[PDB]
Amino acid sequence: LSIDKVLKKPNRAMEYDALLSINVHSNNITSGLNRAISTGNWSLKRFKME
Amino acid sequence: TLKYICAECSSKLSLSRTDAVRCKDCGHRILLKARTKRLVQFEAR
Amino acid sequence: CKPNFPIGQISENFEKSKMAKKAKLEKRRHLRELRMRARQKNASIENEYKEKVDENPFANLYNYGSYGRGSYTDPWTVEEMIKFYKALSMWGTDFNLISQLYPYRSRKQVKAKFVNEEKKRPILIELALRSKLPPNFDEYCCEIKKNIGTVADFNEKLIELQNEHKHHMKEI
Amino acid sequence: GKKSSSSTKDYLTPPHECRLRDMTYSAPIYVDIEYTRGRNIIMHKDVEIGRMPIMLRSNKCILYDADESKMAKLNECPLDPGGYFIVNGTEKVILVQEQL
Amino acid sequence: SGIVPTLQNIVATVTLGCRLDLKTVALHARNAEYNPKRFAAVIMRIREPKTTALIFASGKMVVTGAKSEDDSKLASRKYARIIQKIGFAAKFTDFKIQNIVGSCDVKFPIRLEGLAFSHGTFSSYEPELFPGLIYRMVKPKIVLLIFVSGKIVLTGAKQREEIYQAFEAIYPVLSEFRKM
Amino acid sequence: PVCKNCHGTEFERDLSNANNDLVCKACGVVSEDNPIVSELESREATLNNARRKLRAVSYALHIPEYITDAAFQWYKLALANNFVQGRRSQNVIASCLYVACRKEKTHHMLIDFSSRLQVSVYSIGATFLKMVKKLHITELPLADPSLFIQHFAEKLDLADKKIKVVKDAVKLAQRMSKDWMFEGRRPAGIAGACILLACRMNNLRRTHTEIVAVSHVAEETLQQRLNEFKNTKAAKLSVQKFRENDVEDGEARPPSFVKNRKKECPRNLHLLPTTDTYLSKVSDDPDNLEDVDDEELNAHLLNEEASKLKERIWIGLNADFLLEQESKRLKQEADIA
Amino acid sequence: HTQDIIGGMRVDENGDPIWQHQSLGPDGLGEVGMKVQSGQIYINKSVPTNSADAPNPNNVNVQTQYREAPVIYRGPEPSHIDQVMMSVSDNDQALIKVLL
DNA sequence: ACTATTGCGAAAAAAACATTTATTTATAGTAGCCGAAAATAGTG
DNA sequence: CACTATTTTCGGCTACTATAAATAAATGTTTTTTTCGCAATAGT
Ligand SMILES: [Zn+2]
Repeated sequence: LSIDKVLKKPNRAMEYDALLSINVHSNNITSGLNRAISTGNWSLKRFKME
Repeated sequence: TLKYICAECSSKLSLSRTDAVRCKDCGHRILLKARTKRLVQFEAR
Repeated sequence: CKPNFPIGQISENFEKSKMAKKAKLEKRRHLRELRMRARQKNASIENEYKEKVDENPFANLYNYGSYGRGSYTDPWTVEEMIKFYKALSMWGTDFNLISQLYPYRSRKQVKAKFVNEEKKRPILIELALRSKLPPNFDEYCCEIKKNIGTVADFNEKLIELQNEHKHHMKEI
Repeated sequence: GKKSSSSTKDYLTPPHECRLRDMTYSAPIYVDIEYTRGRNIIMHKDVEIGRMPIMLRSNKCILYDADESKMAKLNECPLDPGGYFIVNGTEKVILVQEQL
Repeated sequence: SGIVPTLQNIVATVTLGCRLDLKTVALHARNAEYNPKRFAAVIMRIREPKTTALIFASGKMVVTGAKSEDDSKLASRKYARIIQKIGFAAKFTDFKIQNIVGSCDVKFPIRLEGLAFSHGTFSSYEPELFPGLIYRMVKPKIVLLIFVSGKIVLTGAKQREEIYQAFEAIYPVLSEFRKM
Repeated sequence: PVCKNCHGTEFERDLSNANNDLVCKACGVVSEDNPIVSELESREATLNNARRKLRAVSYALHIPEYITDAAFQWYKLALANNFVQGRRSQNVIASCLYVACRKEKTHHMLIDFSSRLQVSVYSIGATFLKMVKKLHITELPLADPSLFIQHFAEKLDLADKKIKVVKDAVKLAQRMSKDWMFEGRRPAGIAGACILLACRMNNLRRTHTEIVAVSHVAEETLQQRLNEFKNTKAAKLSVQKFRENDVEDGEARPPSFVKNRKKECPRNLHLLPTTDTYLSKVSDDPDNLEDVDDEELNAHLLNEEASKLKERIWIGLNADFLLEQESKRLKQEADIA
Repeated sequence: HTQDIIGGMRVDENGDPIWQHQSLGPDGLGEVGMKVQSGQIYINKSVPTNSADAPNPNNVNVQTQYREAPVIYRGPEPSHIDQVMMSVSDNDQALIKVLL
């Protein structure tokens, strides 16, 4: 969802690079693991069990 | 004085206030307050 | 021991510095030959046909001179001067038609070349004002050299095409 | 853990030095990726995404196979069992669950 | 020293009572330049007195490229003479001046970050976007810029007299903390 | 605050036996007993949207949270002061949080904000000065380059003896601070050269390109700096040798007046030239204009047989009025149907 | 942009130490090696009173805003200060940790 | 299948409003691209 | 030992934001809101 917002642009469709914005979602796997270990309750989606 | 000393650099230094948190001679950033010279009193029981 | 480039010690992983720097000159080398030549499931198949390359972090490096207006203008020639000074002498100062005379040259730098000729040769532009007369009669060849590309008398031919178009409104 | 360019072990914070700063004793995640920049496709190495908090005495930590001399320099107890995380200070451990 | 700041560009606009058409003033001119897709007006350039003319399709007109002051009124009225060829009234009533720029020389190297620390509440700059400093002076409501070479461009005078009392104001204020 | 008997102004709380009563000091009467402890929407929707976006780049630049929350108030006022309208969304937040980064005097530059979004530096630099000018931010920290040297060493992955090469670099920079270069030059430039010179003398990690991956400035404009200090004073003393122990100032030579030279009572009011005398030179005839007559501008006129010839090429370069014409003709068709 | 300061040992009648301040030290950090009792602040922490006020982009009156908020050693028995270290967290943010 | 009731989705549009079109001073500062020249090293 | 060729070595140049301060018709878009369409879904 952070690339197709850009890919719907006429001028920014040739020179655009993807992993320049890889770092914006980088802090969603650290604070997700460090919360699940600190607060020992793991909220999943595929099984929906708490 | 005998101000803040480092953990493993173990180098006596006097940090000037509100300036840094690291030590010299190493980039290690955990430092201890040294024991005072002031006399203290105890018992023996 | 002057500060400019002695090889003098370990210099770990210097080859990625050397490989990208030497390849940088090759990048502009392709951009020189583009100028002189101008002087003269199914989507993944062509993605396989594209060039596959490994990224080295030194190559794509950016500075202040990046993503900005302008480029390097082609330096002018004496062959361009004689077609410049002749149209400069016939008209007063008209950037419009002379931009099409020089096919890949743009409106912007030919304006700058007028600014370039002001300080450089300030006496030739004083004669450009003074030259308001029929010149040495060789421009008639360059008159029809402008008229041989798409030979169509636009004083009479380039009327009917909108008369074709304005008739279409009266139909619809 | 390591990169593919330097091919070193790593440079990593000590765990006892980590537990006095309320930090998460972690290790980076590295992938390699290939994509289409444009006219050409391009493959890049060593993309960092996040930091993996890893248990002590595992083969990725620096305490693996010490000789109470590195561990003397890293002031950890040789008699410590290991097997627990140091997320943001306090040291926690995951218990062994069971079900039907 | 007795140095005078010379004046480089003088711009002015007048009103016109007649509405302009782009056909009848461009297609039988000499400095024919009008690109409707690029720019909605016609320019023309004369070698003497090296000024530049700019019109508007609504009727209005503005001039730039004038070095002196009386020479601006000379050039503006010669620009009206070509419009007398076309069947237009071509009248000029109000010769307003609003934009007078000057350049000067001081010719001793100065610091600029010293006054940027002292006179920082009222004037400031950014180094990596622009080399010089931007100076403000609200007492004549004049703004301008300085350099590290001493030479100071006195830009944007709405009145020719307005800069003169401002010109010798700052130069004693600048000369302090002189280098040695 | 005032006692009932002695009107005491200071109150002391007794924590000895955990009664937590509050007693005046003078006479000892209790003041209190039994303590009681405590055990638009579219305007909101656009800031909660923007709450995501300034937090977005803070993850990229390793920004700790006390800058991001501090810059939130700068965006909060600039929204209220009608600054947010017209400009792009990503431009108005990238210019916003740099101001907070300047107040902290951080190592972060400005060019790193333009990096991923693929614009020029002065693209988002253009909206920056419009922020500080319109919103009257008078005080501001100076762009001190001494911060940048300390941060460059970590990603420079140099030898373990990295503290001595910085302590030598800062004494170089402090010596170069008294020197006369960075006054209109760039803080990233001169701090990209002094750390380049200090690392030169001890290792060959200088490759003229590895530091450009750090400093982000051209290989040749830093070589200009390597020539620039050599020609002022006492560089040839320390070109080859000479341990970093001297304390000299030398001459004062900012490299601006040399090129100016190589190229080569107050002021009274009634001596400078006036303005209204030049206004009154030639008459102010409103409609008449036959007092500025001449012979070349009278001959400034079309060519009569080339009136059709000049327009033929002008209509040969016509494609706009071709394309413009059906826009008026479809306007007639769209008005009726 | 306001920090928290460690000002300490307010003085009285030609002497530094008040009954609460015999073990508070010069820097505001409690001195290593001496005992504490009830009362007797061992870390002096001062907080700005404009904890959530809006940033006025000026410096007009910022000189007197630090109200005291210390931590008093409770407990019924006299304990000693063993040692105290100070360091930084993962963000640039200082720590104070004394072990009684 | 197909028609109707629904919510959102996209786009107008409104109002504002900063962003572009051409001037002139330079001045110092980058930054890119180009030889200009000069020494140096392979190899005769 | 010495020629020939080349890789530096060194400017040289050309551009190029800036700056204000006008003028001004576009000339962009933005938020904010409102409009309008279609598909979304489910019951015809
Ligand atoms: Zn140390």
